[PDB]
Amino acid sequence: YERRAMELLKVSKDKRALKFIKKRVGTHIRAKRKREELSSVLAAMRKAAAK
Amino acid sequence: VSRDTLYEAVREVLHGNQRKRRKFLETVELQISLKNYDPQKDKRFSGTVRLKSTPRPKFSVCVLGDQQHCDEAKAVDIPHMDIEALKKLNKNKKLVKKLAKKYDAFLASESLIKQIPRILGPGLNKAGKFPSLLTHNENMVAKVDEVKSTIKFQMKKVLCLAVAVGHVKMTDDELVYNIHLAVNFLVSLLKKNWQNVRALYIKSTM
RNA sequence: GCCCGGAUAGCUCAGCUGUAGAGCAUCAGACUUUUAAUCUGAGGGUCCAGGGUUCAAGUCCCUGUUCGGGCGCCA
RNA sequence: CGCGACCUCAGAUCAGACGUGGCGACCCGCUGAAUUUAAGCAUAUUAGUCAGCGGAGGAAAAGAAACUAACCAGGAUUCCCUCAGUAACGGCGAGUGAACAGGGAAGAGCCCAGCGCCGAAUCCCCGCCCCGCGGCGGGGCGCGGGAAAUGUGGCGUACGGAAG
RNA sequence: GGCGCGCCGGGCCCGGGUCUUCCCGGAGUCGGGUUGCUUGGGAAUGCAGCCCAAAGCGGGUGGUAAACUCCAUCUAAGGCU
RNA sequence: CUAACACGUGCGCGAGUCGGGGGCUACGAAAGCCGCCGUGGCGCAAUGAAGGUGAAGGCCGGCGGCGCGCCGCCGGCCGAG
RNA sequence: GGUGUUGACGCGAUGUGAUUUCUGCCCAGUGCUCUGAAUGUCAAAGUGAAGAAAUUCAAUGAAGCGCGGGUAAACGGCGGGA
RNA sequence: UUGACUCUAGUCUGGCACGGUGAAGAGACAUGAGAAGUGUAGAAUAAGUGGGAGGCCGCCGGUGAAAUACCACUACUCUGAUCGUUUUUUCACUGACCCGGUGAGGCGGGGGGGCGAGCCGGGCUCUCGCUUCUGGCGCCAAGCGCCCGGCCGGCCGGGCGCGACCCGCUCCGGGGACAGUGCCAGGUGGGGAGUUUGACUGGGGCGGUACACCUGUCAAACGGUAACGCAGGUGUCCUAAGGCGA
Ligand SMILES: [Mg+2]
Ligand SMILES: [Mg+2]
Ligand SMILES: [Mg+2]
Ligand SMILES: [Mg+2]
Ligand SMILES: [Mg+2]
Ligand SMILES: [Mg+2]
Ligand SMILES: [Mg+2]
Ligand SMILES: [Mg+2]
Ligand SMILES: [Mg+2]
Ligand SMILES: [Mg+2]
Ligand SMILES: [Mg+2]
Ligand SMILES: [Mg+2]
Ligand SMILES: [Mg+2]
Ligand SMILES: [Mg+2]
Ligand SMILES: [Mg+2]
Ligand SMILES: [Mg+2]
Ligand SMILES: [Mg+2]
Ligand SMILES: [Mg+2]
Ligand SMILES: [Mg+2]
Ligand SMILES: [Mg+2]
Ligand SMILES: [Mg+2]
Ligand SMILES: [Mg+2]
Ligand SMILES: [Mg+2]
Ligand SMILES: [Mg+2]
Ligand SMILES: [Mg+2]
Ligand SMILES: [Mg+2]
Ligand SMILES: [Mg+2]
Ligand SMILES: [Mg+2]
Ligand SMILES: [Mg+2]
Ligand SMILES: [Mg+2]
Ligand SMILES: [Mg+2]
Repeated sequence: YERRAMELLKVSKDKRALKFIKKRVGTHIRAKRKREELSSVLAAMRKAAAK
Repeated sequence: VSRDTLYEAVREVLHGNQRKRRKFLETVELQISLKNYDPQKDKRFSGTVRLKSTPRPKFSVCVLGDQQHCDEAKAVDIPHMDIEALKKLNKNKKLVKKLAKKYDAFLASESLIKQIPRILGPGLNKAGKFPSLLTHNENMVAKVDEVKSTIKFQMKKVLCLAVAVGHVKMTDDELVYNIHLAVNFLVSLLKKNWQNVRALYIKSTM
């Protein structure tokens, strides 16, 4: 579910991404935290793929 | 945003002085891309950045002033253009737009923005060219320096922004402090916070 | 009510920065026995009202009526 | 092919131990109805009750906050008075129905795993000698056998803690 | 039998305050959805099955569901008395 | 017979009342005592769904205010149908 | 697990009751069965949008019902007035 | 008992999990690359924002325009193709899972041998591997080769390998990511359960409503007064058939 969420953040449909994590994890606070953590991981991957 | 990555970006531009060995006066800029902010919808943002380095420094000024400005503006070598000069400026809308092509930004006294909207308020608001007001502190000393580098984040219909901060010869922690203030002011100015951006790009001019 | 779709000359329809087009109609001229039909041409819109972006928009977006279409009510 | 380590897995009338079953007034876990009430009855009520089943002790269970509060804050559990037949549930009908706070009975706190650091510094079992032995323990001796690095013992546990 | 005294042997060679440097936590569990039972617990008090199934300035509670935001209070998913 | 309620009646105290739960000192598991054991129940205050609010007034003097003889407020007096 | 130490000349469920002579008509009703492709109807989950979220809204669309055949040794039924 | 009410084991169907491995087909995308960005004026095919004055040996000014011009890295849209993410359809694989057989007895490759085809003693492709006139018997090794042991070449007594080919990862087959189970959801469900099945009444039942109301009577000159007494009526209708005035 994390890989499909990272892929939705890669395509950047963030609202359906957030609804996906909150349906498959639970509380909306936890969903905001996991979306922000996956965006940080995906940003680290973008920096590593840059250089 | 992390700050050691901004340290990485500023080390790569100071040693990407290698990358060009630039041949003009040298400056850089930062660029902003944003995710799903629909430009034709509401909440359109246009805010000025209060910044404490003047990253332009070759900044082109002429002022529009009343008296008390004559001797001090000619002592500090700044064009004081009074109302009869403004009459000569107002008799043609062709040359007055080409001196704004010469001169980068303006600033005007307290009562002369009652005489600029005669016909020429709508005449030369056709550049995005606000003349900024002075005060009754009556000092353009350091106020020209702090009204320059009040940088306009503007929402127009293209979904990209590019703001000139950084010449590569200032000191590095103060320039990343400039980028710090600018980006958190933009994140505050937006409809929503730091999630609203795509990617911030601080690559050089050339 | 609600996304939804529309308003363009008397009547129907095309059309991202202007001579608003095509037809049906009305007006006048020629043929005619005569506008009965033919044919020639015109005139004829404050692009539904307003606001906004834009270099200006009838077109793009909001706001408000107005009507078209099923769901909501009811039995 | 054989020999040997380990890992899984058997077999023993092997050496030493242990559980079974009973009573069940009080206790703990699960299961668990219907007569009855609602003037009928189906939700509810009877009722987490009778029956059933498992398991203990001299008491059991509980228990040292992922608490109560919203105040000038209290401070494990259990039991009593009270909160109260109140807040609350209920064909909002019949009926059901807690808790906090206060006063009392009593009063007691602690320990691992992890984080670590100490030459596994730890434990079990056999043999011999001394002592005591109707709760098989203390001391020494063993080039005696095992367990344990897939982690024992010492310090250390949220009230912080360790080292210098 | 207990409270008392003495002797022999064994075990332990232990503490407190200040400063500095470090270190710190229990997962198919929490939580969410659904179903069933139960509770006074009412947009679900507790319990369980199935599915989804985490995080670490986190997580739970804060008696009306939900979002934003201050606070308050504890530290679950290990154990003894 | 136990519990609950209502009313009448006797008894003590009376805006208070009650120690029933706890404690201290043969019949006696009685009896007495506590009072900084009145925590608490009931009563002394009602009304509202709730936020909440929460049970006489007048006369005298000074300052139509005008087409608050009323008086807004201050000092005195009567003072509880 | 029975049928089953069985396999359609068997197992299982029905009606009628030897033989002889026959077994007429009706699928409209209620059943049962056969096919899934028109408008239909249709749950949970999954999908798309709006919204801060709870939530709301839309499309999708399983069986079964509808719709369309077959069947009376299936339950049953088989005229009236001049 | 059923066409009663409320449910129920069972059964049908869908979803989720167990639940994998490929390959094609249809796609949505992402990423990389490659070309398009002609209202009008302006030498101009200016899509857009921002930076910028000599890169290389066009420009900065000035011209028209709203908006400019080396450069760079951006952000938009569109068009053909490559790659990796997901959905879906079909065809396969075995490894979870299911079924059968047995005393789990020769499975799959490979080597060796013989019978048929044809090219010049040769190899490839394919097949085969020893039992069919008879109500017989069939095991517990013959033969071969190599070692070794006791006694005096002879005796007596052993062991090993071929005979009975070698190597391997499921015992063979048959299904297979569906059957099936676990949990939901909808259908069906007198097979089974629990319950109900008004009242009045010249007995109940069928009838009727005298069960809620209205007028005249009964009603005995206040009011009240009964029966399944009498004769009738109602579960509406009215934007005026309401309210004024003439
Ligand atoms: Mg033994
Ligand atoms: Mg026992
Ligand atoms: Mg009853
Ligand atoms: Mg009764
Ligand atoms: Mg009864
Ligand atoms: Mg109950
Ligand atoms: Mg109860
Ligand atoms: Mg019992
Ligand atoms: Mg005992
Ligand atoms: Mg205990
Ligand atoms: Mg604790
Ligand atoms: Mg307590
Ligand atoms: Mg009371
Ligand atoms: Mg009721
Ligand atoms: Mg308490
Ligand atoms: Mg005490
Ligand atoms: Mg340890
Ligand atoms: Mg139960
Ligand atoms: Mg209950
Ligand atoms: Mg809050
Ligand atoms: Mg613990
Ligand atoms: Mg605990
Ligand atoms: Mg009395
Ligand atoms: Mg028959
Ligand atoms: Mg039929
Ligand atoms: Mg029925
Ligand atoms: Mg049935
Ligand atoms: Mg029945
Ligand atoms: Mg009756
Ligand atoms: Mg009378
Ligand atoms: Mg009338």
